[PDB]
Parts: sequence; C-alpha cells; structure tokens
Amino acid sequence: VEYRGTGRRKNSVARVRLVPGEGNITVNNRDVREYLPFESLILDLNQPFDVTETKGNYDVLVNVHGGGFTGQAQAIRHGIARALLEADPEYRGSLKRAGLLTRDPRMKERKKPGLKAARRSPQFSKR
Amino acid sequence: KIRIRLKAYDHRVIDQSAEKIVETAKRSADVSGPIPLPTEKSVYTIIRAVHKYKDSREQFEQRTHKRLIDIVNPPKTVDALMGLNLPSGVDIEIKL
Amino acid sequence: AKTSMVAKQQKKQKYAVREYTRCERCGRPHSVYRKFKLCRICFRELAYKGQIPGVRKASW
Amino acid sequence: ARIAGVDIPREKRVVISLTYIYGIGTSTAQKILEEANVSADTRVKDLTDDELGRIREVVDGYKVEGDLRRETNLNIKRLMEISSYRGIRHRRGLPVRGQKTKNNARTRKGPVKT
Amino acid sequence: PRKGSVPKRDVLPDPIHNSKLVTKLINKIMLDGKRGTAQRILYSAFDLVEQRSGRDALEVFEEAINNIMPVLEVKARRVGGSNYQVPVEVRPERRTTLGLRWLVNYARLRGEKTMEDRLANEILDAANNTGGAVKKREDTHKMAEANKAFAHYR
Amino acid sequence: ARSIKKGPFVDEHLMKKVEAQEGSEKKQVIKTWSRRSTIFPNFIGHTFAVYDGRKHVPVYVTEDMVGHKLGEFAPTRTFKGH
Amino acid sequence: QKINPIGLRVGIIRDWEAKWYAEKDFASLLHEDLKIRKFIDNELKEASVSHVEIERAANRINIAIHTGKPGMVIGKGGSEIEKLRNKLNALTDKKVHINVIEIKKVDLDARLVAENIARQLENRASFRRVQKQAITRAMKLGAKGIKTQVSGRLGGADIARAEQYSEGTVPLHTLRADIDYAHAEADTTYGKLGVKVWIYRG
RNA sequence: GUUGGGCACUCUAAGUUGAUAAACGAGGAAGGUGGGGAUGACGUCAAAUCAUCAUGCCCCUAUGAUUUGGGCUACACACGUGCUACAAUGGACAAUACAAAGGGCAGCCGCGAGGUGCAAAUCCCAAAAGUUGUUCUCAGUUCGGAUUGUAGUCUGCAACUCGACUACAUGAAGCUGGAAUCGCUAGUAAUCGUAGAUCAGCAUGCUACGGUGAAUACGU
RNA sequence: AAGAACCUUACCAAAUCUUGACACUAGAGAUAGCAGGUGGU
Ligand SMILES: [Mg+2]
Ligand SMILES: [Mg+2]
Ligand SMILES: [Mg+2]
Ligand SMILES: [Mg+2]
Ligand SMILES: [Mg+2]
Ligand SMILES: [Mg+2]
Ligand SMILES: [Zn+2]
Repeated sequence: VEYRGTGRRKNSVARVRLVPGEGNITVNNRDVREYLPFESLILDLNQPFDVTETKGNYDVLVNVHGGGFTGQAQAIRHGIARALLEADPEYRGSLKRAGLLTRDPRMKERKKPGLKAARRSPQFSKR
Repeated sequence: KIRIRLKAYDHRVIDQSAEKIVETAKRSADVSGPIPLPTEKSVYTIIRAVHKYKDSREQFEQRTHKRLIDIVNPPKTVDALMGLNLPSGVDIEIKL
Repeated sequence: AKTSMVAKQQKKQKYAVREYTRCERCGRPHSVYRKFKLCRICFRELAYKGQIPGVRKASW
Repeated sequence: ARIAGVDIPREKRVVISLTYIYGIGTSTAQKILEEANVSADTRVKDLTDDELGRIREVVDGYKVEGDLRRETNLNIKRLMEISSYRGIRHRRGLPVRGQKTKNNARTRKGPVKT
Repeated sequence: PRKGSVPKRDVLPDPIHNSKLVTKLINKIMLDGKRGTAQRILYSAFDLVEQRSGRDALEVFEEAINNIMPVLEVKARRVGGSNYQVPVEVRPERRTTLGLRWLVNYARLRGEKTMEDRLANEILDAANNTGGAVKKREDTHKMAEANKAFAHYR
Repeated sequence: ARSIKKGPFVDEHLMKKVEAQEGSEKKQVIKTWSRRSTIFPNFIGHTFAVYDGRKHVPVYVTEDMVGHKLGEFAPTRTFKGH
Repeated sequence: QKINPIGLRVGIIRDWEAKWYAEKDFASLLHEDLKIRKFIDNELKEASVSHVEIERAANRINIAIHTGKPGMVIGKGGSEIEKLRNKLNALTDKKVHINVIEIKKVDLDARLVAENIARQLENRASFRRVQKQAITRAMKLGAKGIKTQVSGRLGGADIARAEQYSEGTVPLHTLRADIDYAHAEADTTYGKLGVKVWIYRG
C-alpha cells in the first residue's frame, strides 16, 4: 500500500515512496531536517501536498543521489508529485497548474572553447 | 561461467557481434543477455590553425563501446564460441 | 624539423631524461599526443581522412 | 608584560600576544604555552605572576629578538662576503630566489621609477 | 530588448513570514550565490527589529519599505544639445526593486559591525522616515519635482 | 635541495682533479665546466677556473664557500645599466 | 573556412578507412598503417588507386585496394599483386592479404578525377579546359552535382588565384549527403597547383 | 549492498517514439528553429603561417653536423591578460553532509612535504562552497602572505644560473582603486571545488565537469 | 608553446667533423688509444 515516484532535478535522482502517515520525510535514513540545510528547501518540497490538500496524510521515504542539497530537495518535490498521481489521478489537474509535474530541464551549460566559461568571454581591449 | 567482453569503436558493429555470440551460445547453453557497459569517451581538443589563433579549436572524440555476455551451463559451447570470427573492429576477451 | 634533429631524437640518449617525443609523421616537437604519436596538425589531417580508427569530430 | 625585552599587548590572549616577539609565530606560541602550562585564552593582563614566570623560562630557550636578528644578519653578510650569486642579489636589491625581474619585483626594488 | 518585454520569474514565499517580498530581499542580500548566509542575516535582522521596536518584524519591514519606495524618478534624455532629466512615474514592480535595493545598499554603508545589525537599524530608521535609504528617496523626488516642467518630453 | 640520502653531488672527473693534487703545496688551477658540483671541504685552498658560458673565471675556495655550487661564483649574465 | 567534406561526415554517414581496435599498441599500429598507405601510394601511383582500407585481426592485415585500373594492380596472371604482397610482408613482418576492388565509372570518383586534372596540368593543359571536361563527364554519368577548383599560379601567372566551376547541386551543409571529395597537387615549373573536386552522387 | 536473493525502483546503452494564404488556450516532461554544440555562402583584409608539412625562384657545399657550458628566466621602466588580497556576508579551530566528468601498466614511520587490489560500471586517483558550534571584536589586526633567513622532501646524471612542495622564523605593499574601460539575459553572471592533455619533475594558463546560484530588460 | 635545468633549441662561447648526424685508459663530453639548411621571398 505505497505509491512510487521518480523525481529528477539537475543531476539529482530521487526515488520517492509514499506510505500513509502523519507527514514525516526521511532521506537516506536521515530526517529531512538533518539532511537539508534550509527550511526554505523543506517548504519547496512540501508544495505537492499543499496544492493537493494532503499535508500530514502520507509519510515519505526517499532514496536520493546526485547533485547537491537544492537539486536533491527539488528532485524529491518532483518525485512526491509523481507519486501523488498514483494515489489519485484526479490530483493531476491541481498539480499541473502549480507546475509541479514538470521536470525542470535546466542543466549546467557546457564550457565553450575560447570562452572562460559557458558564456563568459575574456576581457577585451581594442588598444 | 564464461565471461565475454566486447569492445569496439562503433556501436553498430558491437551489437551485431553481441547478437552473434548470443545466438551461437544458444545454438549449442544458457546465456545472460548482452549487458551494455558504459561507453568510454576520450576527447581531444586541438588548435585548428597551424600557427596562431589559440581561441579557434576543433574537438574530436573516440568512443569505446562495451558489452558483457555471461554464458552458464555450457562442452560444445566453449569450442563453438571460440571458433567464431568477429568483424575486424571488435576485440573480444573470453574469460572462460 | 631538421633531418639531424629527427635523427638525434631517434638515437638512444646518454640519459633517459633526454628522450623526448616528436611527431612520427612530420617530426614536430610540440603538441604531440602520446596515444597517436602525432602532432595536433597531423592528427587533424588523418582524422579527416577516416584513417585513425574510432576518431571523429566531437559535439555535445 | 615584558617577556623577551618586548612589551607584548596587554589586552590580547597569550597565544596572540606572544607572536609580537621577533622569532615567535603562531605555532611557536602554541608550543610555548603548552610547555609552560598556561591556557592560550588568558589575556596577558590576567596572567598570574607564577604563570608569567613559567612563560619567561620557556621563552628563554628560544632564539628570539636581538639574538635572532644577529644570526640572520650574519648569514646575509656571509653570502655577500663570499660574493655568491645570492650575495650579489642581496647587495643589488634584487630578488634572490630566481624570481623574474622583467615585471613584479617591487617588494625587493621599491616603488616604480618611471 | 528590441523584440519586446520578457516574462519575469516568480519566487516562493519565505518559510517564516510567508512573504514574497522577504524572499526578494534575501536575494538582494545574497552575494556569490551564498543563500544560507543571506537568509541568516535577514532572519537575525528581523529578530533585532522585533525587539528594538516592540512590534512584529514584518509589520515594521513593510512600513520601512513604503518609506523608501519612490513614486517619481528622473530619466536621462538627449534633446538637441541639452540633456533633460525627464520625470516619469515608477511602475509598481520597479518601486519594490528600488525599495529593496536602496535598503540593502544603504545598510551596507552603515557603521554597525555586523550586517544583521546594519540591516535592522536601516529598517528601524526607514520605518521612522529617516536613514540613508529614505534620504535617497527624498533626493530622487527632489530631483523630479525640479524637472516637473519637463514632463512633456518622452 | 638535494635529498640528504643521496649525499652531496660532485662530478667524478672534477673530484679526481682535486684528489690528484692532495698532498702537495704548489697547487695549480683546475679548469672545469662543472658549475653543478658542490664545493667540498677538500676544495679549500684550490682555485677553479669555472666556465661561465664563454670563459673560465677563477674561483678561489675559502671555508665559507663549502656546500655551495661552483657555479654560484661564476656569474653568467652581464648587467651594469638600465 | 569550409570544412573538409569528408572529415565532417566521418563516423556519421562515412565509414572509417582503418578498421581495427587497439589500446596500448595504438600508436605502433597507427604508424604501421601509415607506413603501408605511403608504400601503396608510391608503388601503385600509376594504377589509379582511389583509396585503401586496412583491417587488422590475429596478426593478419587485410588490405582492400579500390582502383580504377584493377588489371594493373593484379597484373597478368596475378603476378603484380603477388610481388606487392611480398614487399608488404617485409615492411610489416605480419601476414598481409590483399583484396582488389574495381571501381567502374572513374569519372565519378573524386580522387581519380582530381589526380587526372593534376596530371594534365603538369602537361601544360588549360586549367579551364580540364575542369570543364571533368564536369561534363561526371554529369553525363548521372552525377547529381560536381564542383572543381584549381588554385595557384594558373598558366604561370605571377599572381596566384582560384578558378572554380560547378554543375548540379553540391549541398555541403547537408549532413546526410554523401559528397565525395579529394585534393591533389600538380607540380608545375611555377610551383604548386591545388586541385579540389567535390562530387555528389545521390 | 560486503554477500544469500531479485531485475522491482535507479542506472547503464541499443532500438523506438517524443507534440504551429503564411503566420500571429487545451493536452504534454518539454510550445513554437525547446536549451547547447557541430556545421561558417560569393567575397574583403596581397590578413597569418616558407618555423608543422610541401613547394617555384634567390642561396654554400659551412648559413651543414656533434658535444660540454651559457642564454631563451636579464631589468631603470611602459602595456595587455590573470591570480591573491584589502576582511566580520570575515579569519582561526572542531564536528558533520551533498556531485559530475575523466585517467590508470610497471601506471593508479615522520609535525610536514614524503618514505617503507586493479588493463576497469569491480580497485585506485578521490569535493569545496555549505550546515552546526567555539573564539577573535573593527585593530594594517588572529586581514594579507609578498620578501628574506634557516632546515628539509621528491623527480631527475645533474635543481648555481633556473623546478615543485614542506616546516620554523620573517611579515612588504595593500583599508575597494583617476581619466577611462570589460563580461554577462538563467541554471547565465558571480562564486566553490574536480578532472584531463602536455608531462621524469614543473599550470595563477588551456580544455572540460559538476555544486551553490542571482539582479534586471520600461524602451529604441 | 597541450610542459625551455640537460634534451627540447633554433641562439651564444669553447672544443671538434668534412659523401658528413640523416637518405680498461684519456677527455667537460662528443670522441681517440650525393645529402643538409628552423637560410630569404
Ligand atoms: Mg622531456
Ligand atoms: Mg602580407
Ligand atoms: Mg626552406
Ligand atoms: Mg619566453
Ligand atoms: Mg592569516
Ligand atoms: Mg638549453
Ligand atoms: Zn605532425
């Protein structure tokens, strides 16, 4: 009696299982607050329970890897929204309107030859 | 347990060879399907011009594709796979 | 490269540290790859002919 | 107060104040306060007379202040007297450790003379 | 740009005060992408505000921002041999930008040792209609009303 | 600095020149190209005409020079100006 | 300015001319390959060789020679290919097997058309006439397009220039288009003349 | 997850899909050539390269060749490109998290630099910024680490000219920079680390990789 | 120039060679008992 969802953000992948519960989140066998540095990250990933009106209704077990704490926190949010589609496909309308079903396609841009970075050009001097 | 590793620069010739080993083993006896190992990509960044213009480069790659085949419960198979000759670009390591 | 320079690099040196690499095609002492033993210029020409196995232009 | 002939700052912790002695840096100050059993966090105006005496006895075993200045000056004088490469750079006011002098030798040379 | 206007990015409300304006403030405070430091400064400054004033920090912060936000600005213009500072009305979204930018910029120039101290005092000052950020707004209106004759340019 | 476990480096040809004069009084100048040789204690009292790139310049060895390279007393660049 | 048409398509729609795999002997095998390719170019310079393919497996080298005139490479009774195979086994100390593949319609092969132009230019032929004749021949044989270019001191002029001709379509930006390309050099009394030929078959 | 067991989930990599008379909300991961790369028309600069290579003409058979040593690293200055700083959004100390991309065969006890299983999804090279606490308290200082002295480590036949790193000591200018000038529109700028080529040793350069991560665009 | 201590390396000094580098003792070592040219345009 659990629902699964895979969330991705940057280079992070979260495997999210929803079990009925009081609203706890565990990330790699650690409390989400002992795993993530900011409370603003915790509010970001609890967005799917807000727009769906299911706060304190499920427990979240997360297996996450790759990226940093922000990419992981937002991969968990993507995974929770995907897992909520399994619990009730009627959540899709509210989740889609909030933008929580989109896989954020923003990834690190490759460095280009001749430039100092993806876009940063060297200092120019016409002399 | 026979462990077979295929390496090639072209993925099309490595799927052709991987299938051939898999049929040959099953035409002899139990084969674990071709496991695609990660591709190795080596990149070479050279200056395009011969004398100056450092900021203009050209990039080249060499990709090494890899396959893993496991054969269990062979003794016609060991001779059957050994008799096979694969395309020239494929090198095979049989850890029989 | 000068013919004597190419010949001198092919000789056995008095010390192992004196050994250095030249492009085996043209004798260039700079920008010689170890995997191919070609300078950056010859590597480009031969890769364009498809004569270096597996090597093609890279984009990602 | 006065430790090696120098009046170290009174308001600071001992580890810091000891570094105001020529010849004592951060690591030496730490080992001096381990040898002479004085806590590093004590302000030197709060050092007891016994604690101050133990510091002065450990410090007495280190080459500091004018004894260290004489030794360093004798070393540079020897290099110049034998006219070594470094001794010549010392007299000429130029970098002695192989640094380039085409640019960026201002510390040894001084302000630019355009 | 030449083509036209570009869509703007929304932000989330902050977890403590449920305020989007507070989130935008943290971004102005933040340097080099170091968000945790910026959040720490902002929430520490708001604790200082709440106890040095006796009121809610957010309520004081909305008062302070209203005293910094300008209603009129000046725009440069070239008019046939005489640069004219044309007075224009600041759009509501630019008002918030300038309010937050001036608050942070003039909190950075103050003499208190820590930024949480500097930001809290700027907020307390701007909520009393004083301080550097309120003065900067006053000088912007003083530059605008001195040119209200030039309102006919565009 | 050279590793202590390897000892002080001196060219063998130069050292034999110094030892060949050991047990004499009319010491003679030793011409050498070995700028990289450490000055040993038995170099004291000897003169070494050391190549600086174009000529051999005399280097008379006193005790305070022991442990330095012979090249440190034969400067190779000429500068007297701007 | 314009990328080599072959190099852009290598490994995309064009196959490698070297078909072997190695890791630690890559450099040694690569230069044995180049040693062979230089030997074949010199020893068969009059045999209209378009290109050479090298395959390696089990201390054996399989060399395929695509030639306009296969009877010269093989020789009367296979004698000329036996002599070349014996000399290759001395440059290599490996077991070389040589295959010969005739290429009909030598007027649609960029390398053969480029070298024919270079040979005629060395005989003081008109740098215009040789380009136009080559283009007319290829298009009569159903080529979708052809482009030719001769660069250098054309006709012994003191100032070098490039004269180029074209017919049909030669879509050098279309990646899937199989465009045959070759460059050849004519040794004239006035120096180097560069011949470039682009052929698009379809 | 070090294995018994499974191929569920993740991943790997082959195939297959993956949504504008012109043009100017729904559904969907993605909406308008989705982001980025490769690809650079006819021509201009007699632009660069005879020193990658090749080559006409000029040009000696010493302007050819070998070695040891020196120089290419000089130093009154001037310019370009960068790195580190001027500190409290910080320094020092302690504890504790989270990457990606690559490379590897004779290759991957000492305070310290260092010394004495794996030919690869297997083993090794091998995160920091961050978070949580303690301390420093606005001082050219517990910022800064230039310069110099001493003693070492490693490579190398050999670190004087002229290597890198370490320890102790020393502790310069520098407290946000005139006229002027540069980059960047989003996973960008900024900032933080990581890897590779060359390579015995030597990277603040180059190429590449991820982490944190903005502000603004009214308008021509 | 994607790797100047020697080598690279061309440049300088000295010591050496002239179908030529290429097609145990003495000495700093190299060494004794038609090609070439990183020369110019
Ligand atoms: Mg070397
Ligand atoms: Mg010109
Ligand atoms: Mg020449
Ligand atoms: Mg230089
Ligand atoms: Mg410090
Ligand atoms: Mg040299
Ligand atoms: Zn080359």
